[PDB]
Order: sequence, then C-alpha cells, then structure tokens
Amino acid sequence: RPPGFSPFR
Repeated sequence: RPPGFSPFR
C-alpha cells in the first residue's frame, strides 16, 4: 500500500 495509491475493483 504505497503512497498515492488508487482504488481497485
């Protein structure tokens, strides 16, 4: 869970 991560599914 890195910084600036985006939503999935």
